[PDB]
Amino acid sequence: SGFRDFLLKPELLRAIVDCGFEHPSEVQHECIPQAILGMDVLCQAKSGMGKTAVFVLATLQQLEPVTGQVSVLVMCHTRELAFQISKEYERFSKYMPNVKVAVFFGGLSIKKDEEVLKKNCPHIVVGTPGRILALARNKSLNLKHIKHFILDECDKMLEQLDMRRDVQEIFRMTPHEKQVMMFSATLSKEIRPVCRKFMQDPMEIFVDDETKLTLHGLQQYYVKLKDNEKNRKLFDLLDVLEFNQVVIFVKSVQRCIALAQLLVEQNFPAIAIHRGMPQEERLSRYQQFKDFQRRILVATNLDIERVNIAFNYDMPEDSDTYLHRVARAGRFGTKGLAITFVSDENDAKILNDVQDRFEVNISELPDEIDISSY
Ligand SMILES: Nc1ncnc2c1ncn2[C@@H]1O[C@H](COP(=O)(O)OP(=O)(O)O)[C@@H](O)[C@H]1O
Ligand SMILES: [Mg+2]
Repeated sequence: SGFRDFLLKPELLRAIVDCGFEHPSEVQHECIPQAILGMDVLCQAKSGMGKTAVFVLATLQQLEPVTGQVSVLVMCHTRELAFQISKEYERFSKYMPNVKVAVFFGGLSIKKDEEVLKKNCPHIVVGTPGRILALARNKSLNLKHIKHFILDECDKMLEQLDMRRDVQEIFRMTPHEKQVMMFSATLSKEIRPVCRKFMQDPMEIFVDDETKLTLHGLQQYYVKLKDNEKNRKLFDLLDVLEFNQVVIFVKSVQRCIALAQLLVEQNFPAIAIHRGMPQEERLSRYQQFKDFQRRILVATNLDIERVNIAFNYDMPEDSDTYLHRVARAGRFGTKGLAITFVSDENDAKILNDVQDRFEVNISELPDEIDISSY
């Protein structure tokens, strides 16, 4: 891996291979060396660019565990986010059993958080601004030993007056000499001042959007149908079209699991991957699809792309999702096939925006006296 040029603890580099990371992203090359040396950093980059990994590895790397002491403080604006970063820490500390983690957010009893803090104080704390605040004031949470204060999606978090006020108070109960890092999708609607408050001459860093996905060199067609007609059409298209591997996109986690099932009952080498499945599992099944073990993939979400045909079993939420689902442009340079299903005017509207945004055309799927293989 290219993470070696980062010289991380071996126990850490191991977790990096199990997570399927082969190479670091631009923001990882851009923000990781400074994060590890203990500098205050302001790493800004468009979503999905690879930011969380940066503070997770960097802290796991500097972290020097002390029983009964919390050394890392991570905050998120939504509990859905904290929960995931908590899992992120878990996945990278896999070979560091001595390192402990815990998340605290509202929606749960504050008495359970205190139970964790008393029975098995963690070294890393993740959570929302208000609950943390409560624990710190309860006195259950002692923040006088924090050495790493990280704010994720600071824009969003700080663009909320009440929460912004909690982040500042928390910040004040923490030591003065410490590493502070912020990560944001935007440069924010004038959030730099609040930022010049937490960081002593921090390093501003900006990584431009990497790889503008394009709909060029892609054959795109639609197939008008009823929802009760889709399965037969899908299956008939799997007997006619030629491929090596295919991805299919379904809305709900349920539809996703019921389709791959049905595909298996008809002897199609299909495996599924939905939004509910935990990461460690998504990579297990993604491996059987990259390994070419299986031929069809039924995803709810979504490198090399040995896939020749991409399906939108049911229309994608909007123009962008379509572009981020279909557009073949990960690594190897080639073409592709995109067939989309439509069952109402809602789907129609979405496909029409696709034709307008990207000035492209999408005709009905054909097959006259020929086929379509070129
Ligand atoms: N170097 C890498 N190689 C492959 N996948 C990566 C790498 N870094 C991160 N990822 C994965 O890609 C996704 C994006 O990272 P994330 O930190 O959530 O992005 P951001 O917070 O910048 O939106 C995650 O699902 C993560 O597991
Ligand atoms: Mg992030």
